Amino acid sequence: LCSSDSGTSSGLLPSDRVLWIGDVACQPMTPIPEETFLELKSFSQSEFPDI
Amino acid sequence: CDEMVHADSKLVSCRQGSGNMKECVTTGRALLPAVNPGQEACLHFTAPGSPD
Repeated sequence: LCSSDSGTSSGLLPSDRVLWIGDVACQPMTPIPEETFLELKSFSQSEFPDI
Repeated sequence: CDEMVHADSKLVSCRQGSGNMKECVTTGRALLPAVNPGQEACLHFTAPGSPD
């Protein structure tokens, strides 16, 4: 639920409204064949028996 | 191969992603005897279904 308030009328905010979850790195990439993708999917299943 | 040991497929968990050909994911441990040099040893995989 979002809450009305005039205390934010000024647009000045040091990332107060901008808070980002996670620590992610990104870059240009070159893909892999579809079967290589299928290998990772199955192997992830085995490693987490509970999930 | 002259010496051959089959797996222990009692670990069974196969998801029927496709009906024509099945899929399965399994693990385990195995104990196969050492083969003579210059020859290859085998390892057989089994599924509850017959054909494949």
